[PDB]
Amino acid sequence: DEDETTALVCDNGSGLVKAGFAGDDAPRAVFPSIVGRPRHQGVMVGMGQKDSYVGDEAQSKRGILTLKYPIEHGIITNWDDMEKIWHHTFYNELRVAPEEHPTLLTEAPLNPKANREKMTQIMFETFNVPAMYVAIQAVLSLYASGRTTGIVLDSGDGVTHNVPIYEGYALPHAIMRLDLAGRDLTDY
Amino acid sequence: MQALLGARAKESLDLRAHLKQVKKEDTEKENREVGDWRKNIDALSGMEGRKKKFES
Repeated sequence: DEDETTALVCDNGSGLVKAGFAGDDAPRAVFPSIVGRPRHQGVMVGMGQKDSYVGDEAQSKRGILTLKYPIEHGIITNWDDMEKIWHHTFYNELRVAPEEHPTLLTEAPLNPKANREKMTQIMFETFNVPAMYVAIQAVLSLYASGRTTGIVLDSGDGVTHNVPIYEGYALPHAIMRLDLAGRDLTDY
Repeated sequence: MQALLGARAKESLDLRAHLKQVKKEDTEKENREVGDWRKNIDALSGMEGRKKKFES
């Protein structure tokens, strides 16, 4: 539904997925990083009912669903559910088919390599995106905040990476990764 | 008997005066680099809102 072949941006956290197009100041829509599945035996015939629900569908029908998060502490392990979320996100609600738009994804610098590799593989092989770029949260946070220099303490849902940047340069020896995030605060 | 002390004290003064006059002539002839500059500031008092950049 867009009138320009801008890049797409999709911030796939362990909590929620914020997505929209590049050049804007906000995601156009926010979806949970969830694929839901029924935990009950169907009783009635001709009720429709999906084998799995995606994003906002998973929360909307959650009364009888178990809701799973494909991403654990920032890393995707269930790529199949990620593909479902992305297809819904890009084609049904954001109305941007990746085939016609380059796509940028986000991740902690110490997020294990499989995350950036699998996300890149899926956008190129199941979505046919013309181009890809996996960006680092510390970089992204300083740009959003109007800084080139500072400490990015991302107290997000998954893992906190705590990464210092000076004059645009990484200072990797000073990174303190902490296994504490919003999901644990909720559990407490 | 005093002719030489006069001449010797004078030779010392003429040389010292020469050497000092040479460094004084340049000291007095040009003096801008030996001074200072305003070194002003920005303040941004006209910053009534956000900028056109995606970063603002």
